[PDB]
Amino acid sequence: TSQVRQNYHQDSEAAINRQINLELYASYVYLSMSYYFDRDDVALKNFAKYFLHQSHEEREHAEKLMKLQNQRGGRIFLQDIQKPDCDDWESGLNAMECALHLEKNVNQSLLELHKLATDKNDPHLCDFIETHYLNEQVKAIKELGDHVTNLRKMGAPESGLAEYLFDKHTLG
Amino acid sequence: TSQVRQNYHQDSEAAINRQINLELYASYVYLSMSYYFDRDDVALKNFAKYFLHQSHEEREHAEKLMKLQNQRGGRIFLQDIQKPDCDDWESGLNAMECALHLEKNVNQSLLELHKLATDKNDPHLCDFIETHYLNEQVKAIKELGDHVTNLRKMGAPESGLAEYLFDKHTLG
Amino acid sequence: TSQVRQNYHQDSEAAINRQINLELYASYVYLSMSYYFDRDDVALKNFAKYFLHQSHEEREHAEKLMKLQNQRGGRIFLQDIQKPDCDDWESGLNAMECALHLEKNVNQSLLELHKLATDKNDPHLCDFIETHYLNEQVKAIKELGDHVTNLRKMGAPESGLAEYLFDKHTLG
Amino acid sequence: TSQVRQNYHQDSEAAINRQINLELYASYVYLSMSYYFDRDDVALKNFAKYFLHQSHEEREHAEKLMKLQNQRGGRIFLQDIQKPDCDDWESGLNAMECALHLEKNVNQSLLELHKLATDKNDPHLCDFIETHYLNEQVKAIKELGDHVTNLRKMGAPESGLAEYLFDKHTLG
Amino acid sequence: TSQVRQNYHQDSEAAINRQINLELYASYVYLSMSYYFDRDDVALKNFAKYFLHQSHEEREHAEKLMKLQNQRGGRIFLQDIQKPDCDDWESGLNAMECALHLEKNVNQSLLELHKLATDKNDPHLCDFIETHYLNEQVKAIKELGDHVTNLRKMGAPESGLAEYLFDKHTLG
Amino acid sequence: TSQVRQNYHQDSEAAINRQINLELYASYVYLSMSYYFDRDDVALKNFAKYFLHQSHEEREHAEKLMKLQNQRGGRIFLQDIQKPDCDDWESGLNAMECALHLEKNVNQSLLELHKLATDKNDPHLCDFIETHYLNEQVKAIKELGDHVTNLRKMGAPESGLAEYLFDKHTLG
Ligand SMILES: [Ca+2]
Ligand SMILES: [Ca+2]
Ligand SMILES: [Ca+2]
Ligand SMILES: [Ca+2]
Ligand SMILES: [Ca+2]
Ligand SMILES: [Ca+2]
Ligand SMILES: [Ca+2]
Ligand SMILES: [Ca+2]
Ligand SMILES: [Fe+3]
Ligand SMILES: [Fe+3]
Ligand SMILES: [Fe+3]
Ligand SMILES: [Fe+3]
Ligand SMILES: [Fe+3]
Ligand SMILES: [Fe+3]
Ligand SMILES: [Fe+3]
Ligand SMILES: [Fe+3]
Ligand SMILES: [Fe+3]
Ligand SMILES: [Fe+3]
Ligand SMILES: [Fe+3]
Ligand SMILES: [Fe+3]
Ligand SMILES: [Fe+3]
Ligand SMILES: [Fe+3]
Ligand SMILES: [Fe+3]
Ligand SMILES: [Fe+3]
Ligand SMILES: [Fe+3]
Ligand SMILES: [Fe+3]
Repeated sequence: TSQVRQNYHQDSEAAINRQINLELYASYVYLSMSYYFDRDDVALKNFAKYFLHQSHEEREHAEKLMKLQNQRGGRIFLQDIQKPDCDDWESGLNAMECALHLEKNVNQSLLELHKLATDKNDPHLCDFIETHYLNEQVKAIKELGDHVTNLRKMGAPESGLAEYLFDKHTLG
Repeated sequence: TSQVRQNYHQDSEAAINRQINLELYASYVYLSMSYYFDRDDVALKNFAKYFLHQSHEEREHAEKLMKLQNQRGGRIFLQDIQKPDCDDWESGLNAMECALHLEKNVNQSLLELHKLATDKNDPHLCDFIETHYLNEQVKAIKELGDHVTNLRKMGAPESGLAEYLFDKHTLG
Repeated sequence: TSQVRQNYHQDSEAAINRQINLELYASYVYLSMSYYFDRDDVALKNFAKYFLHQSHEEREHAEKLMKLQNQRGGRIFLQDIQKPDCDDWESGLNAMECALHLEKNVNQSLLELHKLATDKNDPHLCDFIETHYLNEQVKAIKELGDHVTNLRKMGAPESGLAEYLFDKHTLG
Repeated sequence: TSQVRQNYHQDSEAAINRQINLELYASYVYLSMSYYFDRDDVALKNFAKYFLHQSHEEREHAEKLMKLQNQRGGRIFLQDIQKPDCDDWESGLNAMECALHLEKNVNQSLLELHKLATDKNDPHLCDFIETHYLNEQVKAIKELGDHVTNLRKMGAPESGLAEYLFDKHTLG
Repeated sequence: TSQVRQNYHQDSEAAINRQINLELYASYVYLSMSYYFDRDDVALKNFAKYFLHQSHEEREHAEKLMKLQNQRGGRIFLQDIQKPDCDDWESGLNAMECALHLEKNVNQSLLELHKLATDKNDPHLCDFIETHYLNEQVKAIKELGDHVTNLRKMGAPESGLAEYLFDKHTLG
Repeated sequence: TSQVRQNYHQDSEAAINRQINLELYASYVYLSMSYYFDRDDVALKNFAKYFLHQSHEEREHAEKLMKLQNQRGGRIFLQDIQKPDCDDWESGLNAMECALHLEKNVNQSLLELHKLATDKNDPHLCDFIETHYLNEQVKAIKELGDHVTNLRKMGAPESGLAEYLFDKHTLG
């Protein structure tokens, strides 16, 4: 047992390790989406930048969980990072809809992590989740909802003009 | 024979002279396209700037081949610069499609030049082509593909609104 | 077939996709090594920074291959990123030795990629590999060899004083 | 007929198109002369710069005529650019003498263009020629005459010392 | 065998060691030429500076090959540096002609080195030669040809006025 | 006989020529030592810098003797530069000990040169040696003695920790 470990339940340590893999997976999903929009037959360069930025942020989220695991005296155990669900993401609106779905799934896992930390009376882990993850997830979900709404209202995905102008005026 | 000539095959010298004429021709094609978009009944001023810039670049490419010919001790032999295929380039999308076609033909000629230099064991000429021409061609072709894709998706060429907005937001 | 594809063999496209996964894996290995040295019972903070930097570089290498795949008109196909071989990397010297081994394996795969591009007469892909990958690999391998040599000569891994001072004076 | 066309005779439009080709040809002649002096067995680097600058200026003159053609509502029709008369220009003095001859021929064509515009009562085209072309031609011819005179008086072309010092002290 | 050595043939290692000695020899030749022009009965101070600069560059070329030898895990083996062919270099034109001859011999050895690296499928060594040596040699040979041409045309070596003015206006 | 020669004995001229070769040899020895410490299995980067700097200084010393030879109206006669005694210099302490030995041998030759100039009543050559060489040699020998002393006292060469820390704290 680690000389620094205090009030850190084995279930919490394992759930943090599962959260680490989920953030790496989400980073990988966003990376896949980014270079889809870099294709010569898709060619939405700000969609590609937007998702690449989201990819780097998710990987930063994963590294902060790895730091937290070591701060509390747990041990990081890494798993395979699963390849994303699709190779072809269809359209800008479809990608935005899949990102919304992904962020709500990450949010669900974070809420279950908070429930477990509360059940194990770990207020430091509760505050860690609240300070660095919960409002970031709410903000991301609201922003992705806004984007989906505007794209639908503009006439995406049938209107290629809509996705072109959204890429210019909202993501540029 | 020139006091500087070394490991420079007569076939290479002749192929460089053919490449010089092809770059001048491509410069001329882009010049023709540029002032088509300067017509009062076409009036896409950023299409005109885009192709004028491409015209000057191609002529710079030709001058660097002329410098290389003299660097290796060959002798420049110039030919007529053929007038371009069309006087009327139809639309922004059609011009972009003809430029893509032209750049792939220039790229094909450069690859045959690289094959010949490899067959004649001229590593200096091989590296010259690779450093200054091959990735520039790949970048140009990818960018022209992107442009063609966006214009088609926007509804060009029937939509004059699409070509107007592309001129503003991508080429401006 | 992509409007930009030219002189890009199907075998090359597939090998680039394999190289993309290998660089992501190496990024993951370095990430694992980094947070090993962040453990409270290891506590070599510059070893941790060194490997975290290597992790980010490898992921940049992967993204440049993804950009190249799209530049040539191939299609990125992603695979699972395998979890690294070890969870516990033993010591600073052992980690450096595993990194040396990993970089030589990445280098071997890059050389086989160059052989294939030469066999398919793809000079653009040959120069891409040479310009961005081959000398970077040689430099990394030489630097990791230097580090392994100094650590061994200092008396690592039995001397914890050696790894402490190496962390301060070479990696700090 | 173009919505902007006014007081622009069909003969003027055709003569402008002929002037456009003559300026492109003169640009090509100067380009050929420039890289002659870049040869390792000629090696007069300021002669080469002088003629390269003249080459770029002539091409700017051609582009301003293309702009004028569109400003008046005519239609540009391009022709082949004929390869220059010589491949080998003999000496610095001989090149200067051929440039003088070429500029006087361009000047003659411009004066016939002015006569035609006067005969067709096109004062805008008359002033265009006078403002941008006539005094530029007179200045170029006077400067080329000066150069020919100094080179002859110095003992060119038999004196290679004369052409060396002229390149240094007048063109450098 | 070195822990860093990979894909580095014994023949390549030996040829690099021969190239190292050839660059040191050329550095020595240029050093000898430099101080010839520093003699009170020769007294061409810019000829002396020009060749001293070339001497330092060649020694930098030798040191970069020594660095490359260690980067690839070969072992440097040094040989005597032979004294140059002449003690008395006759005239500025004669020295320039001997330098041209020397640079073409160095270039020949570099091309044979590139052939060997290609025959041993060492793309890293091929690119090393191309990036740092081949175009530098072509540039040096072209510049020395230019100098020889101007000196001959000026009337060197019988005209001591020509070598005086070349020293002032080209090398000063 | 040179128009500038005055009070310059033939024996002095010959001894200066021998001193020129000895300084070039010492420059070569230091160059060899430098890249020994650049080896991946030695890897003392400040030892390598220290000896490379000493290499450049010795070559500057040789060039100042060549300038002096011409200043006095003697004639430089160059000899082969002998390859250094060892290819493998064993350790940092062994290299420092060989450098000390080499500098004392160079110093001995300089003192014999001063004796000869005194015997030939050449006060200008006596002062040249004293101003530029004698105290530089004494300083170099004292500094190399200091280094040898510290390395021995630290436990070099058996202690690889000592050579590592000396490289960091004294030569870095
Ligand atoms: Ca799967
Ligand atoms: Ca025709
Ligand atoms: Ca596994
Ligand atoms: Ca290359
Ligand atoms: Ca003809
Ligand atoms: Ca007027
Ligand atoms: Ca000899
Ligand atoms: Ca010997
Ligand atoms: Fe997240
Ligand atoms: Fe899987
Ligand atoms: Fe998020
Ligand atoms: Fe081009
Ligand atoms: Fe024709
Ligand atoms: Fe191009
Ligand atoms: Fe990598
Ligand atoms: Fe697995
Ligand atoms: Fe690497
Ligand atoms: Fe003109
Ligand atoms: Fe013709
Ligand atoms: Fe003019
Ligand atoms: Fe060299
Ligand atoms: Fe000898
Ligand atoms: Fe050189
Ligand atoms: Fe010395
Ligand atoms: Fe010997
Ligand atoms: Fe010294």
